[PDB]
Amino acid sequence: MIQRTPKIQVYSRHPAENGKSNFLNCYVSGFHPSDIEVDLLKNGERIEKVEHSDLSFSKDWSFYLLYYTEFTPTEKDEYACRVNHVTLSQPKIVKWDRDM
Amino acid sequence: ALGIGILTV
Amino acid sequence: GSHSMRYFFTSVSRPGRGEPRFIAVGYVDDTQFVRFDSDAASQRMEPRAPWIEQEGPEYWDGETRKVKAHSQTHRVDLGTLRGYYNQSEAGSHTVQRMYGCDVGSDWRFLRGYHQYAYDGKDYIALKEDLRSWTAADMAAQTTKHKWEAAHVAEQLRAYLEGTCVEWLRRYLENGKETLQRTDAPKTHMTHHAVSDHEATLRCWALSFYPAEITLTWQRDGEDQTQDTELVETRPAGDGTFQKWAAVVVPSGQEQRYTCHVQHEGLPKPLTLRWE
Ligand code: NA
Repeated sequence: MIQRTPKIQVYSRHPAENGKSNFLNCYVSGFHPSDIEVDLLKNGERIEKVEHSDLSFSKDWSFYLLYYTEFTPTEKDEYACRVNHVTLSQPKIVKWDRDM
Repeated sequence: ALGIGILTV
Repeated sequence: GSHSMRYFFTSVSRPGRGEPRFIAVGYVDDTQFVRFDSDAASQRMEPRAPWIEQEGPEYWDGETRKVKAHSQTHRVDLGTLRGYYNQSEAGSHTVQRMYGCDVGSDWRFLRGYHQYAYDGKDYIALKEDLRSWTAADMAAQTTKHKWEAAHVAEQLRAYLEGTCVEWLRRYLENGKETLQRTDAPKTHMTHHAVSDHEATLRCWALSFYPAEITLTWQRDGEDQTQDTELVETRPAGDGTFQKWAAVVVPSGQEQRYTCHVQHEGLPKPLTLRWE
């Protein structure tokens, strides 16, 4: 059976400025089948306040979802998105890098 | 709005 | 100037864990406006854009009725497809359907589509004439014969060329603020050393709508396709999109590299430079 790996991107809605409210996004796209676990992490811990978009797919049938939460960046706090899917042999963690 | 005419395969 | 309405449906079986999961979403262009989730409490088609909220109770009742009918058909499909492919119940399987219409700048019908996939692969689709079918393998030929004998294409064509276009126009007018806008990308490039001899150059486009955009790198005017990392266009979550493309270059060569941005919101394509 076809399986396609999620492409994971972690980023903020607006350019990050410490002490200023923003949104943290984890976008996963290009995957198949649709069963996927996605968590946003703060300092390695799962964030509970997390919403996601409704499951949809692209022209090649691969799925996409956006997971998101309001957040206020600081110097010290580290953010990440943890993703598991049948194509991944262990959960994959992608760290938020604000200097891209 | 949605269609009608959607039949089983 | 051009526009589309598309509906996307996904049904997934879950062996011994009850009924299949069914999710339907509707978009105008890159803006979602409705959803239905079979697992949710409401059991209603629900609004997901401000401008659809004004539709009255008849719209929501009828859309809920229709989406539940679609749900039931896909439920039956998952059993039929397992029989067509001689598959067991040890595993989960996925049906997807997508359909809709495109119009040009003048809001006149361009083309229609109605496509079905099973386990991530094309299964059957209406051809561009909306009068015939493309069946991807032998099981889909069985569906083709049945859908020809039942005159399915004629019903679909009437919708895609007529009804679909009429609702799209209605939505475009009611949601004009959101839907008939164009937000040009705000662009810049970033530079970061990866060592004493190489740097990553990343070309950014932010805050744009609609999502369609092209970002490319050139070196002395020559395209750098095979050396470019291009990420998938991603939602900002506010109704706009972002995208970047990067190349890793020898330090000192930055001035040879240019980023090129094309978007319908730009009066002219942009070239960004390091000099
Ligand atoms: Na896994």
